[PDB]
Formats: sequence, structure tokens, C-alpha cells
Amino acid sequence: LDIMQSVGRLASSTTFSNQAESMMVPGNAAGVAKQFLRCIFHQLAPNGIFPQLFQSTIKDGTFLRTLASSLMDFNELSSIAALSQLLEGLNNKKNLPAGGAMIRCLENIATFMEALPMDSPSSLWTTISNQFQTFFAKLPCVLPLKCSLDSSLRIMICLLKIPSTNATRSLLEPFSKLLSFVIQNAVFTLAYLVELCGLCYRAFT
Repeated sequence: LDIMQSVGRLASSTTFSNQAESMMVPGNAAGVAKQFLRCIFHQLAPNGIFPQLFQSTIKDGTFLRTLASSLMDFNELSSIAALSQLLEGLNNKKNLPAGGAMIRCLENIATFMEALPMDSPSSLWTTISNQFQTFFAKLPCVLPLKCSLDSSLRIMICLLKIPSTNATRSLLEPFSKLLSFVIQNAVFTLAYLVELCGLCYRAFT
């Protein structure tokens, strides 16, 4: 594990500091390592390379999600193809790494799935909402009273980052379940609770 997070981290550390690490330029720390990760996802894809470092032991939150957006155009390992099994493989065990690690897993998938690509059509939602609802009857009840419920809070706004119009209805009973668990359990507000209805008032049908 340590060497692959170093493959991230030395692709996130150089002598210059005034440039970004999710777009190619001759001299970024990411970009040649992402040409590397491009040419090795041609082989390394089906090896179970994904669950080895989602919630594995680290001491640097900055490194995680650093190159998740630098996971670029490469065809045969698309994460939209590589999401169809992570939730059904996570609930392959009946009880997750839980407690505080339950919050680090909800926010693991939240910070992972804020980096969905901006080339995302209304098409590849075949096998996701089922593997949503196979955890989402169990998602709010594991949260204790006045806990860090923000792991369930933030996850909704990048659950709305998907430009679709046709079959987006199975998530509404979470969207009233999670607009009941946020209301009655702890001290909530309307800072991040009012923009949702306005934006689904503008662009949906």
C-alpha cells in the first residue's frame, strides 16, 4: 500500500508550487504519472486494485482524492464501469468497519463521488440505484444521536451532480428519509438545504 500512496504523493510533490495537478502540462508531478496510470490500467484493472486503498490506513488526508480527478479519459478502466461492484462488494460483509470508520466510509464514498467526471451523460445509471438502496435502508439508522451527520449531509449535493431527467425517482425516498433524519435528530439549519429545491426547480421537468 505504502508504495502506491507514494506513487500518488510524489505525483503530488515537486519543487514548483504555482500549477495544478489534474491537467497535463510539461512539468506537473501528476501528468506523467497519469500517463503511467493510463498505460497500466490497460492491464492492472481487474486485479481487485480498488478496495486495497479506499479506507486503508493512512496519515495524510490531503493525498486522498488528489488525483481522483486526474483519473482521465482512458477507455477500458472507467470508474463509471468500475462503480457497479464496489457497493455490492462493500455490503458483501454484513457489518462494515464501523463507528468513526463508518463516518470515514460515508465520507470516503462522498469525497470519491464528488470527483465524478464532467463527461457524464444521462445513460450509465443502469446498476447503481439498486446498489444504493441495498445500503440506504441501512444508511440513516446506523447514525447515533447528535453525531457527525455531515457525512450523510454533504453526500446529497454531489448525488445531484448528475445531468439526468428520466429515471431519477428511486432516490427521492432517501431525499425525504434524509430530510427527516436531519430534522428531528440534531441541530440542523437551512444553509445547505434550500438550494436543492431551487436547482431541481430550474433544470428538471
